[PDB]
Amino acid sequence: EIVFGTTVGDFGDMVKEQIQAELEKKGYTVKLVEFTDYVRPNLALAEGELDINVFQHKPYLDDFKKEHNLDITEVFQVPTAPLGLYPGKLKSLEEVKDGSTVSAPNDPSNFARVLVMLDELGWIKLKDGINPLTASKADIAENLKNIKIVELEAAQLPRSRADVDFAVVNGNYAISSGMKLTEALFQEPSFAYVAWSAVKTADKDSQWLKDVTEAYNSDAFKAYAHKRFEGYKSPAAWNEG
Repeated sequence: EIVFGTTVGDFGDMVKEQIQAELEKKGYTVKLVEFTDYVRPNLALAEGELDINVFQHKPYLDDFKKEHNLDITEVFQVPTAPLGLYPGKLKSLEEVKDGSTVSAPNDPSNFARVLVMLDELGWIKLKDGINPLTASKADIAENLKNIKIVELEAAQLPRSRADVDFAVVNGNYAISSGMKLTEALFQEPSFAYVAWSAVKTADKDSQWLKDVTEAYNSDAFKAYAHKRFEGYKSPAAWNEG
């Protein structure tokens, strides 16, 4: 038996709908433990109550295992609900004007991700040599297109598209509000916040983990993810697949 821990939602659905049967074909059984918060999964992993968890991105994992002194590590990436720039009052990227408004989530990590995206688009230029994970308005070296960024609560972003020219919406709120991820005009190119699986470090070279990694990178899983999770950001190793 391989004991998976996930949050309730997409990451558990991957286990239940595709990964479980794939690993059954390889001699294993899969036991899914669902968690409703983000603190317990790594602790349960570290105490040996889980063999692997799939819920978090690497910035979160790094901070968590540092602060709790856990001997755990990321293993592989999984398809992840993406941060996207969606149409607002304007309907395409080249309609952007000097002074165009962009709504964005106001929590510091998501806001930093928005700034990095706008820098990739060429609408702003961030200072050089900064930590992209903590980018803030102070780090804008040149506002190329004089964009006005309207900071709102993440949950409010789906309703802002009448108020601003473009809206940056988190994948989770895009999904829960009925938006299609494929509607985004521009999806976050960075992989810095794609979700990873995690294990105890002592287990990182184990045979069962090689088989789990294979299952999460198999052709069957890829086709499943392309149908079930259209628009999600794929693991880098899939080559945009």
